[PDB]
Amino acid sequence: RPSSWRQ
Amino acid sequence: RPSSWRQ
Amino acid sequence: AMGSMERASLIQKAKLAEQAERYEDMAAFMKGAVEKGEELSCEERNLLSVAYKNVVGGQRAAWRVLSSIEQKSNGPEVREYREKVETELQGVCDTVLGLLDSHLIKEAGDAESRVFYLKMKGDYYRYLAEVATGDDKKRIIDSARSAYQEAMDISKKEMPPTNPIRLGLALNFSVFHYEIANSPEEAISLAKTTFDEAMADLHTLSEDSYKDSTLIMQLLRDNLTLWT
Amino acid sequence: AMGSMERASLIQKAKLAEQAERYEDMAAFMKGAVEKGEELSCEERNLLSVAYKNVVGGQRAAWRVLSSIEQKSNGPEVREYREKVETELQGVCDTVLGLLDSHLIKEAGDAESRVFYLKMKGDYYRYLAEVATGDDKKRIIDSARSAYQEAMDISKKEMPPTNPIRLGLALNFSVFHYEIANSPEEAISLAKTTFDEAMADLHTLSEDSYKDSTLIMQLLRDNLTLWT
Ligand SMILES: *Cc1ccc(-n2ccnc2-c2ccccc2)c2ccccc12
Ligand SMILES: *Cc1ccc(-n2ccnc2-c2ccccc2)c2ccccc12
Ligand SMILES: [Ca+2]
Ligand SMILES: [Ca+2]
Ligand SMILES: [Ca+2]
Ligand SMILES: [Ca+2]
Ligand SMILES: [Cl-]
Ligand SMILES: [Cl-]
Ligand code: NA
Ligand code: NA
Repeated sequence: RPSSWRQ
Repeated sequence: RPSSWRQ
Repeated sequence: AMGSMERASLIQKAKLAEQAERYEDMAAFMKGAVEKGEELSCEERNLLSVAYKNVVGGQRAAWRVLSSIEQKSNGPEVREYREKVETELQGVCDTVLGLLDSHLIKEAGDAESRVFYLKMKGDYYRYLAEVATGDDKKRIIDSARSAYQEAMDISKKEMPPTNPIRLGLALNFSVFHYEIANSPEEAISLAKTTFDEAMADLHTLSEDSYKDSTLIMQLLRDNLTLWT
Repeated sequence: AMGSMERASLIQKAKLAEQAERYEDMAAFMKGAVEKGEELSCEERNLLSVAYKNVVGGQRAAWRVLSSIEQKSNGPEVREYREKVETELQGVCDTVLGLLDSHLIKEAGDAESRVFYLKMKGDYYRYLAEVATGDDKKRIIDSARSAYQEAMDISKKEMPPTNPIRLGLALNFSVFHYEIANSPEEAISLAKTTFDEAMADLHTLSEDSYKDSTLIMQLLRDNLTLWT
């Protein structure tokens, strides 16, 4: 559900 | 470029 | 590799792989199901088609990206990696054609199953033709054309013009004409007569069949708009 | 399997695989590049991370689909196929951790490289922890925490608060706190102090660095909005 690092 | 069958 | 798993378990796992968007797994499960030697149901045939269509679809998209880079360049790396992807794609196509030949098509007696498998045979020879460049390209193209033609003959004799498999077959044969056989007029004529004859048969359909047929008719319309 | 290919060719082919969205190939090429034994450049480290992130990302998404189906059910097929996907995911994580341990981390002397690899080590132990259920889950969690903590210590001492790798590390450590360690207050506090200290350092940046940092700050903000 939460955002980890992504491009 | 053209469409073949697809879902 | 799937020889020790029950047929019904392979089918159940193919459906789970589709939900997980694991199409390589899905295709391996359905390959195992086919190799049990029993004929496939309508639903099982659809599972087989969806799995390999998605696997080869990703390979085709990758091949086109690399082929375009290779053409812009014309070191060996781009050609080498295009060849690797191309070889893997050809292996998947050969695997599908092998399943159809051993022995899906010869045991398919009903129109729905026989047309379904002949359409698949045309499609996977078409995919081989997309990457063909040597002394086998003409025979590959004729192998696609021959399979499509036999499916068209059966569908026109045995199925109503709105039948989804008949419409999808005509759609793909028309793309074959346009993209592979360099026959855009044949492609356009096929797409138009298929659309028009389905339009005239829609009044016979239920609401649910109507939606099924008009969805594929719109793909025929999209192509006609692109081509004219 | 990549031992006979030149290091530079593997790197070139990794970039081609990214363009083709062939992330399994991309990861195998970068694994081969690492196994040449030379340290990785900034760009090469990014290629390694992107490749395995996309491979494991698809595995995680598939595992979550199957785990949810399995929970709704609670035949053996759903559990069996979840286990298969889970085992493949664990194999990819073990492969990445093996590359970091043999011998990327021990040769990484600069802050940028050492923090980058410790962040990766925390991430791939975090992915192992997402599926852990036996007597090794606590040690896996502590292995993730320990790697993240060492990276945080180095980044705070050696990097400005807007450094993209420092921001991405803090982002992922905060997700670890929220999702893995059952410490949502720690997650929220870390995300807020990271955001605030980066906000106060933005005035030192070029237009291009500003865009880099604020992009990751927005991910910190997105999580804070979800969590509060
Ligand atoms: C090639 C092709 C064409 C059409 C369908 N399709 C679409 C909607 N229903 C169907 C269908 C249902 C039952 C039997 C045959 C077709 C299609 C579906 C799956 C695979 C290929 C298809
Ligand atoms: C984990 C992580 C965090 C941030 C980046 N990133 C985003 C924009 N630039 C960078 C970066 C550039 C150069 C070195 C380190 C980070 C990032 C990029 C690639 C892989 C992981 C990343
Ligand atoms: Ca049996
Ligand atoms: Ca039969
Ligand atoms: Ca060399
Ligand atoms: Ca060093
Ligand atoms: Cl190659
Ligand atoms: Cl399984
Ligand atoms: Na190109
Ligand atoms: Na579910």
